[PDB]
Amino acid sequence: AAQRYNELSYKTIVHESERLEALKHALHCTILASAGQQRSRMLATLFKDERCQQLAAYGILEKMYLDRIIRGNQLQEFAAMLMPHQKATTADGSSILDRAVIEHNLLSASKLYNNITFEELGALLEIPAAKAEKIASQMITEGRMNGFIDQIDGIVHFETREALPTWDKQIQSLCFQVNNLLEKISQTAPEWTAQAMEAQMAQ
Amino acid sequence: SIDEIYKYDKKQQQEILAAKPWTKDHHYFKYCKISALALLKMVMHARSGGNLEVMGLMLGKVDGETMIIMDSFALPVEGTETRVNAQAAAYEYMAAYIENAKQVGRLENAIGWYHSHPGYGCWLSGIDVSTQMLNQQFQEPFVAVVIDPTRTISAGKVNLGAFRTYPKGYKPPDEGPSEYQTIPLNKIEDFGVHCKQYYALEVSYFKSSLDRKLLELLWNKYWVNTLSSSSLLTNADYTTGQVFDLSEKLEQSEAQLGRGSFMLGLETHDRKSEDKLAKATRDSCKTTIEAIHGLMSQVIKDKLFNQINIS
Amino acid sequence: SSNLLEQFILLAKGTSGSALTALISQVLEAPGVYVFGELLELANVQELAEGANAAYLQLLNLFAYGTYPDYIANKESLPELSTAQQNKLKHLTIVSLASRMKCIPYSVLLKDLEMRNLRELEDLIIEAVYTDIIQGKLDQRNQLLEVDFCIGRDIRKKDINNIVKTLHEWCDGCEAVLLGIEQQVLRANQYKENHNRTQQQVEAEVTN
Amino acid sequence: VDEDRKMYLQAAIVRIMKAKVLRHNALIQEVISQSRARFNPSISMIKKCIEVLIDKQYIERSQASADEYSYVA
Amino acid sequence: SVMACGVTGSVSVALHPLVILNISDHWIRMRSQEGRPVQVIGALIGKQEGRNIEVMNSFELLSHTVEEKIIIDKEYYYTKEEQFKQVFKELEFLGWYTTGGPPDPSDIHVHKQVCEIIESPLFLKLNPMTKHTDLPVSVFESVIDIINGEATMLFAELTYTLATEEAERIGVDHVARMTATGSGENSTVAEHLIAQHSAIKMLHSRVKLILEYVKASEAGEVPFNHEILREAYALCHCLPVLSTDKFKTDFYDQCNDVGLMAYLGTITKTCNTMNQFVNKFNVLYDRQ
Amino acid sequence: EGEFEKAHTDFFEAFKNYDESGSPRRTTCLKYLVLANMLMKSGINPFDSQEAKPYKNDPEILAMTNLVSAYQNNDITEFEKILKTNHSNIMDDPFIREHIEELLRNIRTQVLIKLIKPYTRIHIPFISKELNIDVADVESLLVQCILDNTIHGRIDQVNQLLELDHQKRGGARYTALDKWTNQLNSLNQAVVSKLA
Repeated sequence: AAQRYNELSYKTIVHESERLEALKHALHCTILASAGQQRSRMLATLFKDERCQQLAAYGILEKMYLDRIIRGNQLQEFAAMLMPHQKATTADGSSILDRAVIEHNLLSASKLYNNITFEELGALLEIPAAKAEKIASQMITEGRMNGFIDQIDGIVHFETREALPTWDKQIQSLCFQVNNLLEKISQTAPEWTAQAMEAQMAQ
Repeated sequence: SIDEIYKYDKKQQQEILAAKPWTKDHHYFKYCKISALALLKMVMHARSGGNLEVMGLMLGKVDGETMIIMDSFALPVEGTETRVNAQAAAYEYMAAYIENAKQVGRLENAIGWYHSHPGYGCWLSGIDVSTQMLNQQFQEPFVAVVIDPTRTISAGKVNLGAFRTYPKGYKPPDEGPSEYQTIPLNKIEDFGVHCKQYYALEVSYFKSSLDRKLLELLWNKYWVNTLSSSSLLTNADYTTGQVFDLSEKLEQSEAQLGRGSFMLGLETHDRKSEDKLAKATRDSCKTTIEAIHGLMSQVIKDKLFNQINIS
Repeated sequence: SSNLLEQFILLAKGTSGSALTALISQVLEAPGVYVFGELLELANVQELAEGANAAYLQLLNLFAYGTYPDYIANKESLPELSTAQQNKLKHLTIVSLASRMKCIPYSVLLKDLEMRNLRELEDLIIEAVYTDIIQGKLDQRNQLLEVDFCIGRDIRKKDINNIVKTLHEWCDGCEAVLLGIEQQVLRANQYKENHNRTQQQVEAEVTN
Repeated sequence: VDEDRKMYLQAAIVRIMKAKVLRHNALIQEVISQSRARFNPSISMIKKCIEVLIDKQYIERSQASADEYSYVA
Repeated sequence: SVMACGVTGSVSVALHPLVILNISDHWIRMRSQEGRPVQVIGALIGKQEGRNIEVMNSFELLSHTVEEKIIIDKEYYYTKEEQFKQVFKELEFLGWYTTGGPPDPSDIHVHKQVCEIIESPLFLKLNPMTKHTDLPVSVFESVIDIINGEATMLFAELTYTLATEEAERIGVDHVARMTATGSGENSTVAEHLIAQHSAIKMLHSRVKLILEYVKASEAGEVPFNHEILREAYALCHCLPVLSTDKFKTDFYDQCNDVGLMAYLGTITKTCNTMNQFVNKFNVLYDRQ
Repeated sequence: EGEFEKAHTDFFEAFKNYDESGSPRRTTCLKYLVLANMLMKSGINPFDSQEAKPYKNDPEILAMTNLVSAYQNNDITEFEKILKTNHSNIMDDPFIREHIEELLRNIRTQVLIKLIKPYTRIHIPFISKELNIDVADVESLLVQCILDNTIHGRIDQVNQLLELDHQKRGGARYTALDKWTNQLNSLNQAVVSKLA
């Protein structure tokens, strides 16, 4: 449903007002979804769409992108924007982020390192360890990831995320901060930059 | 010289093409000089394939035992490690290119082909040698070139060999060894037979003012990422594969030496399974050199960064 | 921040005294501030020192050179903080601990921050990481914080010598590493040279 | 059927030309090779189809080449 | 020249050396054959990502002179545009280059024709008559500027940068060095380690510029600052890059594997000379 | 026999002709067809192929459709609800009735293999409770499953745990070095023994 609404909002033979209601509607179907790539990835797409800033769910949107915790006042309002059939619940159904942010963060994390505990992963995605463990398992099972779990020492080992690459990538980070420092030095005072370069050519 | 090399001479090629010395000897050539252009274009095109094979063409000339590679251009053709004489599909695009090239003022004839073997080394396969052997009859002059665009980033050394192969039923000499970049488990066999059929040629260069430098300066920042190659995990699959195959060869060696080659007033002559340990020792070296090369990427980090601590 | 700093200096330079006193209380409250260099160095703030608003610079000092344990210690002499000001100092204690040890255990963090539990403590480091002023990850297995990255605020101009010493140790060993590799490459080369020599030498005599 | 053969012939030409440049004789033979199972097309028919294809701009002739066509998208 | 001489525009261009070696080579060929030096005008391709431009590659175009004006042939370009786009479609058309000394009207005439392909093309000009040691390529964009109330196409100059492509760089190393093999074949250790060597040498040079800056801000000659010192302070503190109990064993586990691997190879090598020694000995001292 | 697949195709092939003649046999044949399709494990099609389009609406055949949907999703709670609710239409026919115990085991066995994956320590009373049977039949299922290797791991019966296996690392490097290491011993013995 979310895809369909989103596509309508991108058409130019769709009336103006209705493009935005449709975007509003897309956001709401995207927020209710479960398991997989789409809920945080559509939130990011939606955030880049400048039209969401005319919406009242803009708050939830900006707060999710900037990774700011959600509170009671905002759930009450969102629940009220919902059409009656869309008040669809698991007996507590709400706005809960999770399916791209777990999945997207696991994909960003494979590019960041080697292997990790559940405690750290649960604490980082702000969910219980079991939910992470459940979605990680699903992702390994669907072959969109691979790994094995050590539940004796409470650690999942992944085809990349949090270990020997962390060491390698920290060397890269440190050396990039060195480059950054060289850029900042060139910006404030180019005089010392030229002068101190000639000091290397003397040695 | 430096400028004499840059000009092309149509007449020098006309004499050479009439004379046709290569019919006498196909091991004739010995040096290469490849343009800075030829090389950069060849690496970038190879890299655009990914880890998937691509072919391009080279324009050049020959002068004595030197081959000269003036320019190169890419082809959008698929058939490097499957289709025998993949180049044919490319012919229409080549005919266009040479015609377009002549009119701006580049008149130099096609010297040969380039392809690439990504993540398995610089060597010619069964498809490649078979396509070259037709080209040395028909296409002349025609030379094979191989480059790897992933291996190269780690080592910092350009692996580029321009080769030529010998025609069928030609006895190789004692010219064995070359650069050691590991092969996968089933590709090991294929190298083993083909290597003596060809030779690599040594390479020179020259330089001036738009492409080189964005790269040279960028390396001044960039240098950190090449030391975090960390091969041992990236191509973990290579070690297990070669070592299980090396074991099968030692079983072959135990029998070969053990029973002996059956011979009655005949003594072994050149073969790719003649003196099994002598072959085998070298296969151990291509797997060992890569492994320790992996250790050396690790050793550098450990000494340079980690020993500093906080004083 | 970025933008907000460029506004505040101009405003400080613009006014005097009674407004400057006010501005200190606002800078510390204002979000995205996890720097407190630039305003201190201006002449304008400096006048309030040695008077009845001296305590405001003395606190600003305490944030700049010091931390949460240095604060509590003279809690009486300095005027109050609000929740945003305290939470900013508490994140700013983690950067300091990170200056000494790369990995800092919970019992150290816990004492210094004077926090009620582990979960309240672990919430503060996740909030920092989203704003990206500190980068780092929690290890609940060994009970450490392992920091990826951290940034100063830390003027600390007496202690600066340490930073020069470490930069200097980083220097001297470099050359010790280069003479290093230069040696090995020549030793590889020396071996191949002799090996080529001996074989060619031996082969000739077979002919006789 | 006659009209139908033209379309199939055309489909064959585009299909073959997609799989880039071919000489006229080669193209025709392939059309026959492909179409053999269904029926043997008349040579005259093929040529007409090729021209139609060019107008449709499915395939173009090489600028300087004796009977050569390139697949143009 | 003929130039507006305005403020630097909204795009940046980055500059770097082999392609002009391609141009020079042609120029030498052409000069020898005709009997006079002949310029070439050509296209640029590269990329743009944002407002910043990386000029990655180039190719020569065909041209003719009728009057004192240059006309680039369109039919030629459109044929070469369809072949090149098949292989490189990631890259796109930036503009052109020409040859000569300071800016002149005959460049502005040709730049209007290029405006037909893309509405905003870049202009680039190389003097191979340069008496100067700095890089003698200068980059321009065209601005439409009003002078004496009449709108005139006038050029504005851009500054440059250096950028990516490690895959390409390793070839620029080989190209640059032009070194020959010694007595052997060149060693495996030698060939492997060069990047590693040069990498250390970059860190020597990186430490040096930061260090002399920090001292300068204390000493005088650079003033005191907070933004740069807080960051340098922080840069020191991160070292050493892990010390955890978790890292140590996994680091050694890989070191230990490559320690056995090496041992099993040095024995295989020794076995070979043993089989060779035993073969030659039995023939000579015994009867085998 | 065990050749569930040969049954499916013969009943499927038969149904078309049974449509032409018609009733009553179409109703009974349809039970034989659904039964057979389940046992193959799995490639289910008693309903994306062709067999009964207006007749399926009658509640008699209806049970079967629902029962098959519960088998394909492999959900225990629905299967057992149908067996109880529409008791007569499945239970009265003796052929189908015979396999039913096996079908129950089949669902529980697939459900177990899905479940197992988030853990590396899972308790036997926890899985018995989840499957809806006592500890002893689950214990007996596990033993047979490890030997068939449709569950990976071993049991700790002095603490009631499954030490599932995810204790893998590499191994592939370490075994190839062992094969390499054994040939070098035989090779040294061989070469040195050639001397005199």
